[PDB]
Amino acid sequence: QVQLQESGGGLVQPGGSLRLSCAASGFTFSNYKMNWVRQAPGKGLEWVSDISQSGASISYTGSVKGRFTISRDNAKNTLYLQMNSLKPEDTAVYYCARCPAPFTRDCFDVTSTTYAYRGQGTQVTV
Amino acid sequence: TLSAEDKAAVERSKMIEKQLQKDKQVYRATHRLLLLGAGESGKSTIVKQMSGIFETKFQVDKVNFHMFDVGGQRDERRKWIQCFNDVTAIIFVVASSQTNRLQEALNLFKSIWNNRWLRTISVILFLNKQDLLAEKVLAKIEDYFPEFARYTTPEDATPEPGEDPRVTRAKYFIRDEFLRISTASGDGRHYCYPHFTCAVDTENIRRVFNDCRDIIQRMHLRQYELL
Amino acid sequence: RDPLLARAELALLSIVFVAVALSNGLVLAALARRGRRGHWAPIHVFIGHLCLADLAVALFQVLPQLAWKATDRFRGPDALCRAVKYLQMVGMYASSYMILAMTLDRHRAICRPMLAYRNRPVLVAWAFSLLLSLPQLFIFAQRNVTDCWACFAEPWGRRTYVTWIALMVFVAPTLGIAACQVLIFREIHASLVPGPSAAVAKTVRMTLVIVVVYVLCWAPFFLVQLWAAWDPEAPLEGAPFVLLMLLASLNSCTNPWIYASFSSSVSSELRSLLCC
Amino acid sequence: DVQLVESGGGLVQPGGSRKLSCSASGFAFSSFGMHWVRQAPEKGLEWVAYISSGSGTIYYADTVKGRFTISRDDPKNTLFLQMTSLRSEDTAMYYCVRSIYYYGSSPFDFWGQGTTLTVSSGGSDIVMTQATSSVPVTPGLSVSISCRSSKSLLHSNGNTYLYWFLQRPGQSPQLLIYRMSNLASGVPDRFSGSGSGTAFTLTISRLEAEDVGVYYCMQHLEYPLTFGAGTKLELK
Amino acid sequence: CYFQNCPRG
Amino acid sequence: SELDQLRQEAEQLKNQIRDARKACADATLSQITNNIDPVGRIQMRTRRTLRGHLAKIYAMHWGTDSRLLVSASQDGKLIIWDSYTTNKVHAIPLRSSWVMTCAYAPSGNYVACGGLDNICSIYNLKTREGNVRVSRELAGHTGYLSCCRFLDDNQIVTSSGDTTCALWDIETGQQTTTFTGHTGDVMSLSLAPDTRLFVSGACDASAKLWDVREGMCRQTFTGHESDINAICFFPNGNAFATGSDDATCRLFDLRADQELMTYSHDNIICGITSVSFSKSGRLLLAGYDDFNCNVWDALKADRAGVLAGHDNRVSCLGVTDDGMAVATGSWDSFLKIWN
Amino acid sequence: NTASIAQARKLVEQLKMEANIDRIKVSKAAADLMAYCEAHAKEDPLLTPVPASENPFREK
Repeated sequence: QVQLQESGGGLVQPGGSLRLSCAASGFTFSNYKMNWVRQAPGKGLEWVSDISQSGASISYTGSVKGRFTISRDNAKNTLYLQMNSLKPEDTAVYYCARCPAPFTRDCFDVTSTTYAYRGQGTQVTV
Repeated sequence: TLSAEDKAAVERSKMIEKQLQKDKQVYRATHRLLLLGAGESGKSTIVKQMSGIFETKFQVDKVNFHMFDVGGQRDERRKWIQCFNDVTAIIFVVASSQTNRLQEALNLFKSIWNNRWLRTISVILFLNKQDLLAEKVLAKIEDYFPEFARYTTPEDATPEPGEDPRVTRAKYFIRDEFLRISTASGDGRHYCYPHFTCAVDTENIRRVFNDCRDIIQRMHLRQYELL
Repeated sequence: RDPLLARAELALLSIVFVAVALSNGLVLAALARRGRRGHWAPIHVFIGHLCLADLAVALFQVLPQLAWKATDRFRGPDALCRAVKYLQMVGMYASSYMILAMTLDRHRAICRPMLAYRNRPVLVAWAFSLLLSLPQLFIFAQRNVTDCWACFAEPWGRRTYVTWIALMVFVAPTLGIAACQVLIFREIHASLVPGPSAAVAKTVRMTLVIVVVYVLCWAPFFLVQLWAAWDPEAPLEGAPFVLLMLLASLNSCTNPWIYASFSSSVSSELRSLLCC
Repeated sequence: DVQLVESGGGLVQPGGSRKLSCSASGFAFSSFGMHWVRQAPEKGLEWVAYISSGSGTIYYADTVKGRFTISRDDPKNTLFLQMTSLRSEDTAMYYCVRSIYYYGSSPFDFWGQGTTLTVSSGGSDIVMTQATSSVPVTPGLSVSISCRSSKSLLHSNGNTYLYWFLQRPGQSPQLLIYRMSNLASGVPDRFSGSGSGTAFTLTISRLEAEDVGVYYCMQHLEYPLTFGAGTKLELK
Repeated sequence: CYFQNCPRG
Repeated sequence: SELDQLRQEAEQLKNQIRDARKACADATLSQITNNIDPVGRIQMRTRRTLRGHLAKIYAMHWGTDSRLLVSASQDGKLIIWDSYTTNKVHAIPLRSSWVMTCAYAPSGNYVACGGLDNICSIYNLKTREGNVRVSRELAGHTGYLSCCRFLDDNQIVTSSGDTTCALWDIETGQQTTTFTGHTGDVMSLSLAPDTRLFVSGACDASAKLWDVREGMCRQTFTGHESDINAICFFPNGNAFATGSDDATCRLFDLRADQELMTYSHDNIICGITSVSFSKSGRLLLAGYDDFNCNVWDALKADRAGVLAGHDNRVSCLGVTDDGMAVATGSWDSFLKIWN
Repeated sequence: NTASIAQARKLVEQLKMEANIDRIKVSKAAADLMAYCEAHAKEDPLLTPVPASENPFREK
């Protein structure tokens, strides 16, 4: 059973720092490409970052480039997001989304309204 | 050998094959195009200037084109997009201006470019709403794109009279943004043809025809083994 | 009547016959294997048709000459003279016109890609070969012992028919091939520089090989044919000319190798059957 | 509804000529083969000619070979029969029959109404034998009809090519059984076909007044197609 | 010798 | 805040269901079948090749007589073949060329097809006019049709891309029952031998068991890691096999309500597009994206053969009712019949 | 949130309904499958190839 559990996050003063964790289970972690997705209040789902199977290729959206670092640890099946130097417009609910298919270096429907393989979300307020 | 009824059945089969040949002659002589874009693209204007599926037909120089617009499905594309693996080209329309609409368009383009079943389809790119971009910028993309500040207008850029350098810099910045991921894994297998269009534009069809002509040479150069 | 010269020329005819037959047979077999295992590209249709016409050239041209020069005379009826002469001219036409049809197809596919979207040429070429060979029947008059020896119609029959044949099967096809090839090269060069917003080497090495091989293969035969007929007091009825008057189908053994080597699908299919 | 109407008959002198036309309306005419079958004044059926779909195959009987010509004109849905050098043996009423052939089809399913043609007085074929000619019967019980062939009709592929027809008094023949065991569409299930090789049997159960007429057996193994003499049922 | 009398050498 | 307590109820229910499933399992299927003899090498070779389609082929279905089959292709045609003689019996043009499925009625009188137009069309094959006409068009789905199966001449079950399955009444053209509960695109379904139940596989890596009468979901099966593209019952109707995009096939059970065996190999990294059993259920056939079709020993998970004869991906396959042959469709527009 | 709580409730009674069935032992089901596979072994043309005499696809 594909099941993603997300931890961390909360209320932090502007300019602070946070660290997010997403424990994965029920699938071979190292074969898939993982993403991070957030959803601000009164707004649609938007894409934040991603990382390849090993960690060689990393991409970022423009508005957070230089302040967010994404990393994965294949040993214990965990995905990380180190958010520091926050801003008021960063408050949203954050999800970790797995790309639908293994051994594939693109993935389609991660930022969809009802996607099967993304987590439940954690709330971040600033 | 055979009975009489068997001979009649074979005759019926041959008649059916004749009809199938007559249909194949028509099928091979038309070009199928998949029209695709974001919600606010403005593809209605583009299609006007030229249920489950909306179809449009046109011809130029007595060459027939089919253009399909799939807009009766959900927002998940990874399953029904595989049907269009044999179209000649994919027409991609983006609204070049709330949430970051440009980034989702870029992500969709990246996903289309690298799909295992669409790794051979060329893409025709239309950057629409240049008037919107001009009026908006002459008065926020640098926030949505920090790397925009350290950008220089290309030397081979062809500006249009009465157009501010700010606007053309933004235009070619977006075009380079698309071309960067266009050429990252091209391998000569397929290419991308970018264009600039506006709300008032009547010759987009000619551009599509020329790009399809180019695509048809590279497949015949590779079909007849010259390249 | 020289027995040694007859033996040597019989050996030469047998060698060329076996070579062309085996080459075309193996190439056609590989083509059939490729075709039955999927779709056959339009290049395959034309290379197979060229191989078939070449095999027809072999069977209907080299064999009758082989038997005639073996017997040293013809023992058959007079009509057979006309039919054999006709059936050994038709192949001489068909091979060259298959080559021309292939080149025209390539030029159409490259320089006008949409014109194919807005088997006739091969059938038209076979037809032109059959129609062009018709004057042969009138020319081969009654045998007066050997088959239609010393046969003619008019004083200019042995000075204008030969040159017209030389033109129509040697000069026009090579000019057409050269023109189409240089047009293809020019269109590739024009389209290469702009890019989307290499093959030139293969095109050049194809044009050079094709043109030089065609000219080299066709040159000595028609040269001696002109010297023997256009020039009176023909210089040699001796051993040198006996071999050269009988190598008309020299290129019949060289073009299938060329069009299998330049192509990659057919070359791979043939090399797959190398170890079998 | 399916409707085959035909005309062109009348009176004619020996050695003359005449054309017969069959007008088809109500079905896809171009997908059907077409047959001509004629009815002697007080005899059984007889096969005459056949033209396939697309006019790619034509057959004739020996009696009329060389004198009769059959043709069809698909665009206006009409079938033609051209007759030359009429004799006294051609006085008959001619039928227009449709037929379609594919795996599982039912040939010889619809028949025309017939046109009367009257002419003023001046070896390896399969023989189908219906020994009995008349059977007196009352409604209620079961009846059996026997037909026999000179040659075995069982083909190698497993099909047996034998057909049964019924002709009520004053009407056209109607298909009953095709290939020894298959009931035609819109036919009561109290009929049944059986047999093996060269002996054949058709059975009627719970006979009523509606089953009074003449029954013919036909073979479709080889051309020409040959009928039987026909067996009549009399109502007590 | 295919279109003219072959020199009978 | 009731979301949290409902969420806790859901997770504790999942925990107790997992506990029951683990309690019900002690011995693996392979451990039990460790003693039966293998099936040896299975060498099957092409016997017929049906040419005539113009573009790729999505669907294929056998008749109940094991002789006639129907195939659908993206050019807009629907051809019915005679497999014994490679004769084309019918050729049906379609209004929309984006067809994704086809079915052939058990009685033999109708065929059905559908696709991106969200419409399931029923065609009549035994008209008195001699041609093939459209009898009914079924509308009401809001996504592409992915599969359809007949129950009789009057009832049909369809699965669409709107995450729902529906039961239709062909006479009145109305949905009598709607099945809901999936969260992704429903990609395929299979009917039980007794036609009382059926299973569906969706794009949420889960399979569900439905009851036709009450429109209720009996069991939910998990274990896959990606989208499910194919499904088929075991012959006796107490098990089924699924093929997914994680390059694995799996065998489930209806009475033990869990996984039984996995059919995977290390050098296989492409998805599965179709599965099917043999008449006795000893052999499991699967079509892959690497252009091959593996044959698996269903009771031992050992591969037993390969059917390598296609040029593009294999999109559909099926086994006759008498088990005499297997047919495979492909994206190169050819069908092959193996035996 | 009304839609969210509604679907959560529906999932809740769905798990109520699914978690009340009776499951049989796995070894029993494995034995049943094995018995069915061995019982119908003879009537499987693909498992045991038939002689070419009665093979409908024998001509080519």
